Amino acid sequence: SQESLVKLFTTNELMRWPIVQKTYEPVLNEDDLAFGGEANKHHWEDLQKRVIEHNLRVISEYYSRITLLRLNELLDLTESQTETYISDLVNQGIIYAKVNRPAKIVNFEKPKNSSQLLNEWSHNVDELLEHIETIGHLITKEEIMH
Amino acid sequence: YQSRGIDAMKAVAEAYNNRSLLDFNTALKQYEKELMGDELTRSHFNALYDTLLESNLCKIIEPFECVEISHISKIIGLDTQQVEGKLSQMILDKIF
Amino acid sequence: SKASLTAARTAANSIYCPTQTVAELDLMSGILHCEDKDYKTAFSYFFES
Amino acid sequence: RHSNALVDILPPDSDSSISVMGENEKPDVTYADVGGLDMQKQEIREAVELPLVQADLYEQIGIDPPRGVLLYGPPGTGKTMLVKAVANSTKAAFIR
Amino acid sequence: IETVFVKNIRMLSFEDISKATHLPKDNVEHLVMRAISLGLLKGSIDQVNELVTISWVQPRIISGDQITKMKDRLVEWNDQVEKLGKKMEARGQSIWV
Amino acid sequence: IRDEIAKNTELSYDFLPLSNIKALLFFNNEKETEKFALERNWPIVNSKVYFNNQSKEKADYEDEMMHEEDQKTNIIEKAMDYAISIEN
Amino acid sequence: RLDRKIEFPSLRDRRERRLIFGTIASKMSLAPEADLDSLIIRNDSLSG
Amino acid sequence: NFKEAAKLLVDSLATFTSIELTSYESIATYASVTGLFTLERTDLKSKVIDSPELLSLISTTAALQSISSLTISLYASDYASYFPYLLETYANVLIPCKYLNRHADFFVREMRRKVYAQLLESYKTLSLKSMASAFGVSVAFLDNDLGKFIPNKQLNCVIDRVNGIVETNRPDNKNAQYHLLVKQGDGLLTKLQKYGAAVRLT
Amino acid sequence: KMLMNLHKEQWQSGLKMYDYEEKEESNLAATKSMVKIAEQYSKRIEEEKELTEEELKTRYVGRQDPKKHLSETADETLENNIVSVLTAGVNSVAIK
Ligand SMILES: Nc1ncnc2c1ncn2[C@@H]1O[C@H](COP(=O)(O)OP(=O)(O)O)[C@@H](O)[C@H]1O
Ligand SMILES: [Mg+2]
Repeated sequence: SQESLVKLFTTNELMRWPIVQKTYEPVLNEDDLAFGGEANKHHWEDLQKRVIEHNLRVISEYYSRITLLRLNELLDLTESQTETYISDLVNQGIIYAKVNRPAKIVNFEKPKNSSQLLNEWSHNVDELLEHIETIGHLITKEEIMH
Repeated sequence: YQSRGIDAMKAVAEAYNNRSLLDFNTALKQYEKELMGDELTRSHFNALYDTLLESNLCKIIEPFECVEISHISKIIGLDTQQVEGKLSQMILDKIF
Repeated sequence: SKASLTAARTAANSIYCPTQTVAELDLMSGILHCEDKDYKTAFSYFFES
Repeated sequence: RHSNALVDILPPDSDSSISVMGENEKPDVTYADVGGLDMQKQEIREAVELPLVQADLYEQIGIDPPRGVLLYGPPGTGKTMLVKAVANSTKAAFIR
Repeated sequence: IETVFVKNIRMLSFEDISKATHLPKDNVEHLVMRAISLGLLKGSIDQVNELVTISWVQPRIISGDQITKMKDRLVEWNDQVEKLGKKMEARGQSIWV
Repeated sequence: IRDEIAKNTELSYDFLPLSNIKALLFFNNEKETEKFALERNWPIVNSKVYFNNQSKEKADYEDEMMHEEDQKTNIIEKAMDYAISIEN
Repeated sequence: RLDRKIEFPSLRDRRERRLIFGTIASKMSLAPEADLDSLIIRNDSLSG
Repeated sequence: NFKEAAKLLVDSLATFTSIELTSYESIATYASVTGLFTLERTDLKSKVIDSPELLSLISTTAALQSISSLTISLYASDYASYFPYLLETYANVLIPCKYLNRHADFFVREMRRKVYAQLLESYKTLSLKSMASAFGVSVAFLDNDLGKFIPNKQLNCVIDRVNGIVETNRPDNKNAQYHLLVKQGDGLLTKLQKYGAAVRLT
Repeated sequence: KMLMNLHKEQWQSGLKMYDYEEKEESNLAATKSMVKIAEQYSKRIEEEKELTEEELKTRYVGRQDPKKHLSETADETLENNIVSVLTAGVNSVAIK
């Protein structure tokens, strides 16, 4: 019960809110004082916030630009709820996104600098070259011996 | 001592603490004459009003990029023309 | 306003001048510092007056 | 090392003593911890700090700029306190 | 992984994938996301521009024809090194003067 | 005059109805207007002209020649010629 | 030398006693049971 | 020149002698107009309007009142009363005054440009229609006034007539630094050419 | 030939354009530093018709001459920037 529950959020992966809501209601309401207390029944509402918050962090890595219309399916929340739950996350400083209020697009990516983007090209070119050097003596080795 | 401006002080103070321009806007209109009644009260309450609007405005627009000004006026609770004229004045200073 | 606020203290001998004039003199410091954006100094004068 | 000759200079470390206190061990007292004494504060601020901030201002007038500043009063008046504050906001060297 | 990689263009629209894996577009993105998690690819998903732009690949299966596609791919850029190697040599009259 | 307006009208339009090209370059048959179009290598497909198509092929003609490559002057060439004046 | 000569009060008006008692409130929020104003009266010679 | 005359005039408001010199009322009014010409709207309010030796006289003639009403309303971003106050300033400051009846045209050009400059850095793709109703002017005059300055590039802005949209394309970017740097480095080059060649012949 | 050696990293460092963060910094720093000594180059030559080479350097403080230093700075940043644009353009055109 514990095993399945935990691994979902440990690993970076998309797991929809309605699958958690349905499945894990009968499993976890049995144990008291986290989901089956009377003061902790209303911690099922706080299960909802965490799954979708997880969903948004995973999506942040994996997308870099997404429409808002797609994103409502990904979280299963409506348009109004999606925009609002992103905007608070910018205040707690977990993400940086730019949120377009007419229901347009939401971009979880960063303003960049000319320099930074070409640092990656600096690395791809070096590493590519590195490979050409290693390859060159491995070819000779297999040439003589085989 | 008791005046209508003693009533003003408590209304305004509570409004500024809330961050509510709605409570503020109402208070400024009903207690307009108490502000006319003294120069010092008058100068500082409008510098308090301008700054209250500014401060609350940055939060709405904090994600940035294509935010409706209909969305803005909702939160703010004031007419569109009032909000748009603030928006032009502040862009000019260049503070966003 | 400052130039002649200072001149007031110098031409008086403290606040040993009639208690009423001191009210009026404290009130006037009160306005001036409030405009300079010192509101601890403005509040303190205004209470005395 | 192998044969003495002069090749480089260093920052001064000797023949002038250490009696400084830095900005890395500066007092935690500031003008904000200063409660009372607000009339006299302005004159100290003008006497110490302003030549630093606006030297040009002195020149314009062509006034010989201020020099020593006696602070005085009976004890417990807060003199040491005031000058702790001067040391943070001067943004410059300090010798006590 | 096979369809984008086998091409010399490294960035590919979701549509071509959709008829290939006999799945609609909604599952395309989910397939792509699952790979990244599993540490089989690293890259991005864009449902704005509708692109998958991959940038790291885990080793492909060996087959003669995969070999052939690698060997042909080096040809393309072998030309550039060789032609440039003549231009730079000739040019410069103060190479050690 | 007819050959001169074709030159002007590459930059002006991206496509035109076959009745519009007809009015502009002055012709009394549509056999003349399309003959004139296919001289300027513009497909007459969809019943619209496509001026951009000739522009592509003029650019390729230029790239094959070695008169266009050094006019551009590449950045490897500019630096090396820059370097040898100094060391001269 | 010796240009600026700064005087301090040390008996203190009520105005200046209040300010240094006011340092307590700035420093940390205080109880409605507390009254600072009680302390300003009883003083007669009390510096900071 | 007006640029320098802003400095000069405000500093003669500090200390003035009226014996064998113009009225004070004149200096105060002149001082306001010069402020407009030299300064941007942001620094209008700090350096001319708040000067305390312009607010000791306040206003005491028609000419100071018309100019004072204009200056503030331009910073305040009420352009409703602005175009009406332009009419007043024409009437009372340009024509009676001898020195300003000589830049009676130059004033009109300047102050239309100046208004247009405040909106167009603070607005992008706005209607002509929206702008006319605000201004209190007709639409037809507005189309024509903006096109005076577009060809000289003091707006750097272009106007869709088709939908009434007024576009904004202002430089302020990397390209802007590039244009300034090249105008200087082109002038340096021309100088190096002529001077070098001269020294070489002799 | 043995004593000297030929390095295998001689060919790798030729074909690598260094990080661009360090390059914005390089150009920015260098061009700014030459303003401080450009100004002093004028003051040196206000007169030059005066006799004795040491003399020129003693009047206006031309010690470790601003002509020699400023030129040197111009030749040495210039050598690096030509080589850097060269390496960058080589890699992009070569590899793909
Ligand atoms: N204006 C003030 N605000 C707060 N505390 C003050 C003030 N003036 C003095 N004090 C207090 O008095 C203490 C002792 O004063 P100090 O500056 O050492 O005095 P003096 O040199 O006048 O004998 C300070 O550490 C501070 O706690
Ligand atoms: Mg002491």
